[PDB]
Amino acid sequence: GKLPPGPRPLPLLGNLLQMDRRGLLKSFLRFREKYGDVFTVHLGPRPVVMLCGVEAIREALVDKAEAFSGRGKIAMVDPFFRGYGVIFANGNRWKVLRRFSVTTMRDFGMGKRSVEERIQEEAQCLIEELRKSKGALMDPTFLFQSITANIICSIVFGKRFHYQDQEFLKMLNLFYQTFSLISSVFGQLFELFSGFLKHFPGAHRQVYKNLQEINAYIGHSVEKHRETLDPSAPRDLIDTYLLHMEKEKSNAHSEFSHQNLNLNTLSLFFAGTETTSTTLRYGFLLMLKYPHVAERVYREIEQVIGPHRPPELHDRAKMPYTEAVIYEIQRFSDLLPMGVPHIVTQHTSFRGYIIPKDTEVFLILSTALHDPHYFEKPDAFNPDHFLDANGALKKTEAFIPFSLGKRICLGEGIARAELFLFFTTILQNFSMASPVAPEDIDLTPQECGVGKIPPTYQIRFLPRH
Ligand code: HEM
Ligand SMILES: Clc1ccc(-c2cnc[nH]2)cc1
Repeated sequence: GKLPPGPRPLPLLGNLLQMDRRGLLKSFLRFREKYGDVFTVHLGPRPVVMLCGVEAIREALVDKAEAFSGRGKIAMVDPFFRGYGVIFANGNRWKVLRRFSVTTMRDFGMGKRSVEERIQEEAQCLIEELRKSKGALMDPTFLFQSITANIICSIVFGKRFHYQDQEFLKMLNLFYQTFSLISSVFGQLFELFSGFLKHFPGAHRQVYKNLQEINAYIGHSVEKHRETLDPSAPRDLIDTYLLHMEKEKSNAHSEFSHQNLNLNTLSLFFAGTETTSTTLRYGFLLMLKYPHVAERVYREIEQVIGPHRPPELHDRAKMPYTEAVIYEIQRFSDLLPMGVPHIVTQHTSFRGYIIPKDTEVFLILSTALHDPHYFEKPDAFNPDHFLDANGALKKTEAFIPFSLGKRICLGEGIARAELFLFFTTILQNFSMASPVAPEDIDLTPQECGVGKIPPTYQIRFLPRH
C-alpha cells in the first residue's frame, strides 16, 4: 500500500489548526482515536509518522530494529548538539560511540568502585542531609537534581559536589531551566516551525546559551584532565576516554576524531540528570497523595532489610511490592510520553503502509504505558498493576518506559539502580509528610512537551528513630 492516513494539512501550517491547544501529546492522542495506531501528522512542513500501542511499537523497534534505528532531531537542542553524543548520533558515529560506552561500563568497577557503590555513597550523603533538615518543609527539587547529577559527576569526573555548593546549584539551575524551556509551549511550537522561528529571539536561543555555558564548565574540566592525565592512575571515565583516544589517536578508524568528547559528556549529563530526578520527584508526590503506599513500602524494607544495613541491589528480588511501586511511578509519570524521535533509515513496509526513507517517527510510549488491556484503569495510580494475586512481581510487555530495540535507553540499568536505592534508602530512614491534604494534591504536570514535569510541592522527612 502506501502512506499512513492522517489529518489533511495546510502547505505551511501543516496540521497546526487540527492540534489540541494544550500540547503535542494531547493532539496526537486525538488523531489516534480517529485514525488508529499508525498515522501521519505534518509538523510544520514535515510529515511525521506516529506509532501507538504496545503491538505497533514493538513491531517497529524489535521486529524492524535496524530500519527504525535512526535518531530524529529535537528542534530545540539540535542546533547545539548537531548529531554529537550517543543520544543524537546516527549511523557509524552512533554505533561506535554506543559500543564503546557499553564496553567501558562493563569494565567500570573492576578497576574502581561499582556504579551501585557510588549510588549507595550518594544515598548515604542524602540521608545525612535530610537528617540535618530536622523535619523542615522543603521543595525537594534541588536535592533530587543534585543526587542524580552527582552520580554522573562521580562516574565521569570521579568527584561529588556538596549539596550547598553555590556554583554547583547555579549549574543545576541552568539544566533545570533548559528542560522546562524545551517542554514549554514555545518549545513545542519550535518543534513545528523551527525553520522560520529560528530567525527570531526566543527560548531556543536561551537553551543554546545555557548549553554553551554548561559545555564550558565541562570543557574546562576535560582540559584539566588532559593536563594532569596519569596513565598509571586513571581517575574516572574522562581519563578512560582520554587514554583510549591517545592509544587509538594514531589511526583514524572507529575514529575518535568524528567524535566530540565535550559534547558526548554533556549529552551524558543531559540524558542522565533530569528524567531520573523528575521520576524521584513525581514518586514522592505520589507517596504524599497515596500515603498507605509509602507505608507498605516501609513494611517491606523493615522486613527484608531492617533499619541498620544499607539497601543493596540484591534486595530488589526480595521486595516485589517496592519494585511494583517504582514501576507504577514510572508508568504513571510517563516522563517521555512520545519517547525520543526516531527516523526510518530505509524505505520500510509497516502494517500495509510504506514509510519513506528518512521519515521522522514518534513512538508514543505513553500509549503503551496506558494501554487498558494491560493496565485496568490505566489513568489511576495503583501498584497492583504490577502485582499478581500472590503478591509477586507481574512483569508486562506494555511496560516500556526506557523504550525498546537498538536505541533503548543506554542508562536503563543505572536509572533503575538509582530509583530503587534512593527510594528505599530515604524510606528506610524517614517517613514523609506534607501540609497539603491528598484531596488537594493535583498530579497534573506543570509542563508536558518532550518531557513531563511534576508540579512544585513541599515535603518534610521525619526520622524514624
Ligand atoms: C528513569 C529515568 C530514564 C528514563 C525514563 C529514560 C528513558 C529513555 C528513553 C525513552 C529514551 C529513548 C529511547 C529511544 O530512542 O527509543 C532514552 C534514551 C537514552 N537514555 Fe535514558 N532514560 C532514563 C534515564 C537515563 C539515564 C540515568 C541515563 C544516563 C546514564 C540515560 C541515557 C540515555 C542515552 C545515552 C539515550 C540515547 C540512546 C541511543 O540513542 O542509543 N537515560 N532514555
Ligand atoms: Cl530532549 C531529551 C532527549 C533525551 C532525554 C533523555 C534520555 N534519557 C533520559 N532523558 C531527555 C530529553
